[PDB]
Amino acid sequence: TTFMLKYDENGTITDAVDCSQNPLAELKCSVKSFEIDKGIYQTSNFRVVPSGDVVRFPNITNLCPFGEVFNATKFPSVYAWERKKISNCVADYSVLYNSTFFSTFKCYGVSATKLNDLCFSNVYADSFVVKGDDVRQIAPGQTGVIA
Amino acid sequence: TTFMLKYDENGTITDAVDCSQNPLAELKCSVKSFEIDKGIYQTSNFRVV
Amino acid sequence: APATVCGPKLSTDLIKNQCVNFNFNGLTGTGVLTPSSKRFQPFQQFGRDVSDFTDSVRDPKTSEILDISPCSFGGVSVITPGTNASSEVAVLYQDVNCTDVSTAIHADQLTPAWRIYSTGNNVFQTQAGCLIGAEHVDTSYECDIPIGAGICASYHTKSIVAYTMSLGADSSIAYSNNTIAIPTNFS
Amino acid sequence: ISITTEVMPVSMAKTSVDCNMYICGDSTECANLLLQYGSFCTQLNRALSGIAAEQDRNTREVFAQVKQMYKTPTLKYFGGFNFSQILPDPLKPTKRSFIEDLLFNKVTLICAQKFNGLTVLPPLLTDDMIAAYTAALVSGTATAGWTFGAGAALQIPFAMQMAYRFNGIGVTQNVLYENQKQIANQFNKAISQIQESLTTTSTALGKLQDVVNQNAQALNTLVKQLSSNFGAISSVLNDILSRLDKVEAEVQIDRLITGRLQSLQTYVTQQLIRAAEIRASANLAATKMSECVLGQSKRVDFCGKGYHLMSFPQAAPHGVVFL
Amino acid sequence: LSSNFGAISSVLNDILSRLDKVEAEVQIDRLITGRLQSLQTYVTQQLIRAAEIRASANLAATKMSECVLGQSKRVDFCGKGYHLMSFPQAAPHGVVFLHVTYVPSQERNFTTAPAICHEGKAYFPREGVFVFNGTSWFITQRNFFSPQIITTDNTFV
Amino acid sequence: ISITTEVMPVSMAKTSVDCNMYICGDSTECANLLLQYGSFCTQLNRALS
Ligand SMILES: *[C@@H]1O[C@H](CO)[C@@H](O)[C@H](O)[C@H]1NC(C)=O
Ligand SMILES: *[C@@H]1O[C@H](CO)[C@@H](O)[C@H](O)[C@H]1NC(C)=O
Ligand SMILES: *[C@@H]1O[C@H](CO)[C@@H](O)[C@H](O)[C@H]1NC(C)=O
Ligand SMILES: *[C@@H]1O[C@H](CO)[C@@H](O)[C@H](O)[C@H]1NC(C)=O
Ligand SMILES: *[C@@H]1O[C@H](CO)[C@@H](O)[C@H](O)[C@H]1NC(C)=O
Ligand SMILES: *[C@@H]1O[C@H](CO)[C@@H](O)[C@H](O)[C@H]1NC(C)=O
Ligand SMILES: *[C@@H]1O[C@H](CO)[C@@H](O)[C@H](O)[C@H]1NC(C)=O
Ligand SMILES: *[C@@H]1O[C@H](CO)[C@@H](O)[C@H](O)[C@H]1NC(C)=O
Ligand SMILES: *[C@@H]1O[C@H](CO)[C@@H](O)[C@H](O)[C@H]1NC(C)=O
Repeated sequence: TTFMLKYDENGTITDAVDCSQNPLAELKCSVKSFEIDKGIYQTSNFRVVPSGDVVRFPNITNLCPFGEVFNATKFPSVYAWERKKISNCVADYSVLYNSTFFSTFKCYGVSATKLNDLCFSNVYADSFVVKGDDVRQIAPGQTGVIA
Repeated sequence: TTFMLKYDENGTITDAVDCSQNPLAELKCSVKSFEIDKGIYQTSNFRVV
Repeated sequence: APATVCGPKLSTDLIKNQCVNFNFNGLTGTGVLTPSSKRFQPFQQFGRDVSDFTDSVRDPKTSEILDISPCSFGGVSVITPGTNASSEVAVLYQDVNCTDVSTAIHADQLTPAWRIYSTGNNVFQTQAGCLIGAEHVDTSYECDIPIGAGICASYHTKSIVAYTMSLGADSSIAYSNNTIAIPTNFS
Repeated sequence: ISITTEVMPVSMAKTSVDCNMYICGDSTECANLLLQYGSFCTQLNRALSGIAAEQDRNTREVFAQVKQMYKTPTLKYFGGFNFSQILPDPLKPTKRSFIEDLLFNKVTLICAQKFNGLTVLPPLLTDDMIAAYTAALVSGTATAGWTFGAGAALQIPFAMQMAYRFNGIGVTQNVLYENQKQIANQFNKAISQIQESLTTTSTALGKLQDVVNQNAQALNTLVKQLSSNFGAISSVLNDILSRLDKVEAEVQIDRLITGRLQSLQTYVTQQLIRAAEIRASANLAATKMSECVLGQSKRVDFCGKGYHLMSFPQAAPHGVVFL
Repeated sequence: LSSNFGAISSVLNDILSRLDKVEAEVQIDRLITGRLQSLQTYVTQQLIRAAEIRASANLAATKMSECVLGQSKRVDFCGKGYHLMSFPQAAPHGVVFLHVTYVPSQERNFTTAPAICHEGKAYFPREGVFVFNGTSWFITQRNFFSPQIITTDNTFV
Repeated sequence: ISITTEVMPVSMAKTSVDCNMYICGDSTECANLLLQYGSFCTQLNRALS
């Protein structure tokens, strides 16, 4: 609780005021005094939230679309990479993430822990095989390299 | 091109205005209206090289 | 677009109830789900009104068109008379519709959240907001503490009195074509 | 004898932005992050609550020059002078004049509360109480006039009142009763021009509408800074929370907080300057109701163009139109 | 000064004493731009209050010019009533004027009529009202009942 | 009869800073970077216009 304290010339707490006891004592912590003249004052809180809706789309509900994608055998080359569309399937991440199969996992914009919670309209997988220096080069920017 | 759109009570685009057609339509995107009273207004571009 | 990936959570039922933490497809906002008459051509499913905030959503399960109002915020203002005169109850302001307030002080939905606040007994809907501790009185004195929209609060019978203000005092002089009134004395 | 509208804005909108709801309202991790800016909420809020507190101080300085409300007289034909400006009861259901109702039209309940945290607080003097004031000022001018300004009001018949106002000009009291029918018809034609002129020409619009447009455009600037990015990932604040896990978000929300502080600190500073420009215009209208309306002004080109007989305030929205 | 502004601490010497001037340049600069924007806030608020007081000092400069030095025919500027004189008093950061007013108080009804008809053409008053008490006409100034005997030089034609 | 000069300023300079040219005029990568501050140009310009 926010809490107001009055010190003394001695330096000892003589009187205290709770901020959330009653709206008079809310005012005393707002104007920072104990003897208030008259009038009308402010504090600007409202409306904590009782319930929650988490009603999100999938009315088909398949599962694990990229269980085929990552453990696929034939990946094409760099110039002829394949974009594989994921359609109407609940993609549960962290099957992908927390078990470290990947030397370089690196998000952009989104972040991997909350990557589950939000929906996506379509996700696309661009799968191809490069050099270890080119692992860093698959990124925004980094123009002058060849990959 | 920058491009202005007027929506409806229905929520359907009734009329649109190109920003770079003529300086009247530059003004319409500047004051954000279609029926302008009178006077003198602004936009601050000049001089490509 | 209509979504593909879920990252699965169990989907609850939507409610008209004010202040719901709604989590649609990509909207982790909070507010008041309310059904609306907005048209929504089928290739659009978020509605915006004047700015950044999403105003209306078509529901992803049932394709019901509903607009979102936020949790009914505002500022709390507090009338006090003299604390030396009386520590009697500071009466308050909620700048909100009143029944959204009364049906949230009996439960715990406000978050200034005063503890010993079994008040109120009195409720207004006066344009400035809704007074809670102040008493409606039909008579009309003079503006003592300004409120908004013609009413002023005060400290009379000793409770706190809410009233529309009388402008000074009502008077009467008779126009006549013949009679003039000129003073005989001066102070 | 020609009368002239002089429109004076006295008040503006009592806007009080709910600073935490503007910057980040649905979030509570941003509101914790906003807390370490000290008092850039709650002083921002206290600054334009001081504006809203003086918009009624401006409207009490102007209109509450009279102390006691003189009621609207019934016999409104005051010696040839017609007075269609003094709020009739049966024809109009609303309690405002025919000229006032023509003024309230030539501009531009349950709560709405949009997401942006903005609001417009209602004025403490309603439009029907402002129209009640100017009913009392004209009725005091039509029936008493003079000590009405100084102390209690003293009834003077309106032909005797106007002739004393010619005598302030220097033109003698002979010149009224010699030409009283001609003076009255020049008066009654003058208001009939004012009922004709400010119906269509939009001039009494002009000075007040520039007050209302300047506030509404300063609000639309403040609202559109919510859609500003400020070097964050997105302008939407809940999208920054929902995909950056509060360790990367602290870098990207803080770019969005300091952008929305510096748009509130911009807005409140613009409103404090507009408050000074209107308090200077409310203090000028407070003297014009003190000196043109209550007394007669020897002071030239202050009230009217010509030599000043009298004036009449009319309840305009957020302003006064003197006649 | 006790505000953090996204630094480690609001105390500025604690930022120096434990961050070795290479990490501190990131954390002091968050604390500098916060304290610029609190000074730039304060000075702008004071420049607005200076205009609100210069407008109130220029109004008091005229009230000492016109209520105190001269007499003000200008109504409801100095005092409530008709203004006799005023007195300035040294108040701290201000002036308290003591506006000596007139305020005529006790009145009576009087029948009046302009231009009494005497021998053809009537006589308009030379600054009068033509008051009428019980069965006699007089002329008065209209801020104090002082009935004068009606003459030629009290009127004109 | 003495006359007295009383000097009263009535106007000042009508300065209108070309906000994009001030901040970064020769650059166009900065002008793209300036664009995400919303209306801190074109309201700055509208204020002292
Ligand atoms: C505390 O201060 C009071 C004055 O308020 C004084 O009378 C008293 O002696 C002081 N006591 C101590 C222990 O310093
Ligand atoms: C699937 O969608 C239909 C309408 O498109 C709806 O009626 C139905 O309830 C949905 N399924 C579930 C399990 O909610
Ligand atoms: C690939 O298969 C392994 C089993 O060897 C499994 O652990 C991993 O999660 C799979 N990768 C996916 C599903 O992306
Ligand atoms: C790692 O991811 C798996 C996904 O199948 C899930 O069990 C959980 O998110 C993580 N496991 C543990 C033990 O935390
Ligand atoms: C669109 O709105 C108009 C009113 O402007 C109304 O007459 C019409 O019926 C509406 N049409 C639809 C399809 O909603
Ligand atoms: C107005 O003045 C005339 C003077 O001739 C008088 O006869 C009359 O009674 C007065 N009142 C009205 C209501 O006409
Ligand atoms: C005016 O009133 C005072 C009392 O206030 C009284 O003493 C005096 O006689 C009255 N008359 C005059 C002419 O002053
Ligand atoms: C002007 O004069 C008439 C008659 O005195 C009066 O009723 C009214 O105020 C005016 N006329 C109209 C049509 O309003
Ligand atoms: C004068 O006469 C009117 C009406 O006859 C009356 O209302 C009033 O009280 C009288 N006295 C004064 C001082 O006006």
